[PDB]
Amino acid sequence: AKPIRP
Amino acid sequence: MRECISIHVGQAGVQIGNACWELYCLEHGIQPDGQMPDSFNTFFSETGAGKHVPRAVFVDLEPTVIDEVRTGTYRQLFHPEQLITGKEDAANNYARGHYTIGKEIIDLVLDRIRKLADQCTGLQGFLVFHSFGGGTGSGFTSLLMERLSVDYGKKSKLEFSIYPAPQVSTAVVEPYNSILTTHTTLEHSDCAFMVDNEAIYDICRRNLDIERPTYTNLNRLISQIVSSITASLRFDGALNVDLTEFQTNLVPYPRIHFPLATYAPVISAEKAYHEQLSVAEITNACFEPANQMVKCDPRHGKYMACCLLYRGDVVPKDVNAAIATIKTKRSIQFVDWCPTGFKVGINYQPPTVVPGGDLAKVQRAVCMLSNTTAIAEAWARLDHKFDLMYAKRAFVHWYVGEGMEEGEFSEAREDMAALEKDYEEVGV
Amino acid sequence: AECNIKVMCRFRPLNESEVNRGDKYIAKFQGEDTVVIASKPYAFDRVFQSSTSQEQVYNDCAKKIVKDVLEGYNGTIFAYGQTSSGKTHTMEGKLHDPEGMGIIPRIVQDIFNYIYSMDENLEFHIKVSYFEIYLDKIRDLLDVSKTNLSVHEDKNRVPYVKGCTERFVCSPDEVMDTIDEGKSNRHVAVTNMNEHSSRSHSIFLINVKQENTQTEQKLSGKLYLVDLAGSEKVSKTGAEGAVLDEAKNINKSLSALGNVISALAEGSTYVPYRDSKMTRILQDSLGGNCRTTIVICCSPSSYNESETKSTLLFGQRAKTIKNTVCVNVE
Amino acid sequence: MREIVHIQAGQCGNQIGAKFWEVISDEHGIDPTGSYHGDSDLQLERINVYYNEAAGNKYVPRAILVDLEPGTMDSVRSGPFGQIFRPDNFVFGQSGAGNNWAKGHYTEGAELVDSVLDVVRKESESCDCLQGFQLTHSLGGGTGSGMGTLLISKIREEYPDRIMNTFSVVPSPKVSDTVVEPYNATLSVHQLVENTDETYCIDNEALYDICFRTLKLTTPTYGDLNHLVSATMSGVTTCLRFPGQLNADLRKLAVNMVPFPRLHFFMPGFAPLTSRGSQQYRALTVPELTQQMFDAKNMMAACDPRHGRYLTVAAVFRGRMSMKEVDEQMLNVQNKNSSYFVEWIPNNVKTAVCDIPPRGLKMSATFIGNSTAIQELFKRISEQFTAMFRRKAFLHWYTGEGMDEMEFTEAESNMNDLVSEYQQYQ
Ligand SMILES: CC(=O)O[C@H]1C(=O)[C@@]2(C)[C@H]([C@H](OC(=O)c3ccccc3)[C@]3(O)C[C@H](OC(=O)[C@H](O)[C@@H](NC(=O)c4ccccc4)c4ccccc4)C(C)=C1C3(C)C)[C@]1(OC(C)=O)CO[C@@H]1C[C@@H]2O
Ligand SMILES: Nc1nc2c(ncn2[C@@H]2O[C@H](COP(=O)(O)OP(=O)(O)OP(=O)(O)O)[C@@H](O)[C@H]2O)c(=O)[nH]1
Ligand SMILES: Nc1ncnc2c1ncn2[C@@H]1O[C@H](COP(=O)(O)OP(=O)(O)NP(=O)(O)O)[C@@H](O)[C@H]1O
Ligand SMILES: Nc1nc2c(ncn2[C@@H]2O[C@H](COP(=O)(O)OP(=O)(O)O)[C@@H](O)[C@H]2O)c(=O)[nH]1
Ligand SMILES: [Mg+2]
Ligand SMILES: [Mg+2]
Repeated sequence: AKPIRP
Repeated sequence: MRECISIHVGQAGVQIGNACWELYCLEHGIQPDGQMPDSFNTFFSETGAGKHVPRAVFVDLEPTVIDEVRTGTYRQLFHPEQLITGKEDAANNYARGHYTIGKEIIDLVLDRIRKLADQCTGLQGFLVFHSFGGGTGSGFTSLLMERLSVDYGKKSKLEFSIYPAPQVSTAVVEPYNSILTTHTTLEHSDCAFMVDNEAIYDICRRNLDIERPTYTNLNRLISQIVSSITASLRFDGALNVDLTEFQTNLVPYPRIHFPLATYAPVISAEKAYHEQLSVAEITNACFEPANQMVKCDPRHGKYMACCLLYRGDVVPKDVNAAIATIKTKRSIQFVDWCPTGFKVGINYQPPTVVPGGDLAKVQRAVCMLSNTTAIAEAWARLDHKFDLMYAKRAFVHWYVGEGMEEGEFSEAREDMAALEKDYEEVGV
Repeated sequence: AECNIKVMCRFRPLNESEVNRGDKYIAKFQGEDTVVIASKPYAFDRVFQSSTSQEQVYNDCAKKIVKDVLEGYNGTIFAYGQTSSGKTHTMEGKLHDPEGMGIIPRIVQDIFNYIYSMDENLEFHIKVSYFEIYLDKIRDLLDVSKTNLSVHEDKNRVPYVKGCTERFVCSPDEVMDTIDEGKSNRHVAVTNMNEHSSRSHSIFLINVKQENTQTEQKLSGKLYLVDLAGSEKVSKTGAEGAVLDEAKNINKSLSALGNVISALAEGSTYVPYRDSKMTRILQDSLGGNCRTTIVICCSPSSYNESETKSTLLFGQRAKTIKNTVCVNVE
Repeated sequence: MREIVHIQAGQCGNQIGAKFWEVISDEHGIDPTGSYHGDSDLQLERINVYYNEAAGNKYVPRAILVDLEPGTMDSVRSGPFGQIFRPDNFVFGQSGAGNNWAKGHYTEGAELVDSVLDVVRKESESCDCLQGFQLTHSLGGGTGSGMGTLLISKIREEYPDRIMNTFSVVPSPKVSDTVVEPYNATLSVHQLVENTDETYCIDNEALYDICFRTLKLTTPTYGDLNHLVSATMSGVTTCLRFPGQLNADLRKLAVNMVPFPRLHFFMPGFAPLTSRGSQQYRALTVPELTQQMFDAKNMMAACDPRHGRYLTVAAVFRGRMSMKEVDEQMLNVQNKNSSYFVEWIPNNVKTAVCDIPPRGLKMSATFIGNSTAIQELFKRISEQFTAMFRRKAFLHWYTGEGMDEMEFTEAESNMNDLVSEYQQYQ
């Protein structure tokens, strides 16, 4: 699990 | 000497060839074992003492029927290297015959033909026997014709096909195979004589009074026709005709090389009597639409060129009278641009009757090979069946799954449509 | 709402193998969206001429699909054509060239840029799948152990491949590395028409799952990028042996795809999706919840006129297919 | 050349295969000990198709018999024609499936499928030109449906370019022998559709009807039904063994009779079929054979062909007969029944004639029909499956062995798609 965010 | 190479492909081809070679061996007085107890070099080759090796190449992907030849009465006639068998059949698949399974015995048949060619001095042409619709007789014959065109080319190439009938048919993928093979082999064959089993069935029913015709009788009739076609080379007579003569008299334009044959008199032993069987009568009966060997009425079209090959006791005065009577008739339509569409050939050898055969001993006979525009309607109905099957795209995956593009069907349809339009144009 | 398939046509420059053998440019272009071959109109959304660059085709074809995938819809882009037509060049091309990169690198770079440009309250998970179809077998191009896989169905009856390696990504560098590893395991054979002919139907899958912290709204997105193999003819390809078997399977699968496209175009009932693995995977792409664009690449030489006409007819029939696309709200 | 590997899975498959091998051996003149005492050379000419050789002119059939219980294998061995089989070929476990598809396809069948495949592979390697595989099973059982499906899938993935013709026994409509017939049938069809080239659907109800009406048998037994199935099994592949005027292999029949990949479920038939005391009065000729073949009562599947349209028909004749007679009979049959035949396929019938009749008969034939009426059987199977699946009845036995509900839904969706496809072409 590797989320990305702005 | 003038010699021809005979090639038989597929079950129909090999059955026809067995009948043809029995007829030839009886004609030249050759026992099935190959020992005779000239005029035989055209179809037979001579060994040091006795044995005669026919110039034949029997090829089939099914080993069954070639094995029947190998074990039959004509076991010691052919050189066993000539009879070629594979492992599996073409399964009524043009793709299997041409691309996948055909390209495993094509080298062997090419080598056998080349070896036979090196042993003939005055080669005249090839007599290819095959059947449209079958997997082998539509795929393997196309590959063989392509190879023969590439290799020899200048040599003549004659075909004796079994055209699919209008109504009577056996396979379900027959229109696909027929259109594919007629698209591929239009540019290679020089004169393809077509027959259909339905017409020969009808001829047997009406003439020989046999209500149950089978493949043996049809093959015997085809053998008689081909013997009449090639008898000019073997024996002497007035106005002998060669294969180049056939091609240059029966093919007006390069893309029109699909004549239809007719034979007469086809009578039984009972009707051998009570009939004069005169030359004029035989010619008239040969021009009748019911006696044609393709299911098409010539009255719905115009004759382009017609060559007659008379046999037996025939005098040119009778031939001229018969031709004049035919010309004066109004029902027959000969095209404007062919003022003389008649070629004649007389040979002194009467037709022979195989023992245990339906045909009767007759003094004289003819083989009328005509190029009429009435063959367009057969192409029309074949194209209609193809279009009906291809609109729903039925059975296409079987052909596509063995190396054939979906666009090849459209290309073949376009070529057949072009052939139809060309026939219509030459008609007017 | 209903949206149509956006078929776009691309014509490549003549290659060396055709320019040196008596060939002539048969394609004649008029306007900006029509192509005339042998005096027969063929109207598409946009027809690209010979000199069209990669930036142009990407901006006119795939930029909308990135925003659609991020917003929550589904997308699908696949290339159909003859051997040596431009499918691999259009889709991927040279992987690292700034000017020669195809649809896939531009899509991934723009998807990451739009993610960076979004609002701060959103969170995203991106997963990448990459497989191919070979001899009616689905092989994972990221793990060679998966020799063959199976296409199953979901609860709401949408097909999907089970067991494909789902590698999470964070930056476009990992996506590019995954693409490279998948490409190196793809099957390539040398035919007469093309030196690097692809013998498998590659598929690129990216799921962009979207979650909002404030409003708890969760949106999904499934983007399919497919690079089909071309229709081949034994006369031109000269295949013998394994290459012939590959050609047989490729022709069978492409015929199945043509059958399903014709079925959708004719408004039939059965719409045979189940005749092949490729037709199964792209079922929702063609007749379901996807906005798909077909990029048909066609050879403009006189030596491939029949194949070019077949490809253009396939594209024309595909333009009339209607799709029902709705936002995936979980 | 063109050999056929024969597989018997389950009690039904084994008791049909035993009669099949007795029938074939009688046709080829092979006595039970494996010796030969025939009368014609055409028997030994193609004895390689269904037999191998051994020292001392002993012929061992290439039969591979598999089951999860040894009782039926023991019954086959102790029978009158049981010692002909190779003793190494019998592959059997000891825990039966108990009419559980999951047990026969996931847990118990997996422990035997490896040795089964080893025997199959050895037999195939010993073959010269492998033409195809032959399997007999019953879809409504545990060992049959599951193990046969698993073995079919494995052999298909091992030999992708060879025919796989399976003679399966579909559940009877009116009478259900086992309470788990719908589940097993649907789960077996879900893989038969994808992993077979031509499957022949037989249901015992039609066999009982044929025996009671045509054969006029007071007490039909399983032996008679297996005998009637063995007759059509032999007649399908008669061209592979004997010469004939027109020859058709299994792949030829598949090309002719399978228009689209998923429509390969066929209804078998046979003729002539008369009762003792009636042969002296009948007329043995081609028109009679064609009328009997195309009748609805003679079909060996519980699907009336009148409620549908034929797609493709194969007629594998046998004996001495005129080709023109056969073609005329087929043409007039197509003409008189234009409503029951499809119009976008001209010449729906196929004909093959083999010039060797079965013993004691002057003429014989076999009927293979691809009718859209076969959707009725699948429709009723799907209806029963939905009825038993809405309420989760009899489901824990299958779920306890490792299956999932999603697999059942996938199988139902596949069956419904096949039904829709068949409905479309009507
Ligand atoms: C005096 C005479 O001619 O007797 C016939 C006979 O009367 C009839 C009624 C037979 C007879 O068949 C039956 O009664 C029968 C019983 C159970 C299941 C099916 C049929 C016959 O028993 C069956 C037997 O069949 C054969 O011999 C075939 O080779 C057949 N053999 C077997 O099925 C077989 C039976 C026992 C052991 C080994 C083989 C066969 C058919 C197809 C493929 C291979 C073999 C024949 C002609 C007869 C009898 C003896 C009365 C019929 O059957 C067959 C298969 O030919 C029934 O309708 C036909 C028409 C026959 O004329
Ligand atoms: N005249 C004649 N026609 C035949 C004969 N056998 C088959 N045919 C016709 O040929 C067609 C079937 O093709 P075949 O020649 O048997 O098939 P094949 O060429 O052997 O190809 P495969 O068997 O599929 O490998 C049908 O139209 C038959 O009517 C025959 O002995 N004589
Ligand atoms: N737009 C283009 N401009 C320049 N060269 C191109 C273009 N499109 C294709 N080519 C060249 O054609 C060759 C590639 O064929 P490619 O475009 O890879 O065929 P393909 O569609 O992948 N063939 P196939 O896999 O059999 O369907 C390459 O070496 C490209 O350089
Ligand atoms: N004709 C015939 N049918 C059978 C025989 N044994 C079982 N059946 C049928 O096969 C079905 C049961 O499947 P079965 O093969 O016994 O289960 P399995 O052993 O797990 O494969 C039922 O419809 C039975 O009527 C037999 O010996 N002959
Ligand atoms: Mg054959
Ligand atoms: Mg490629």
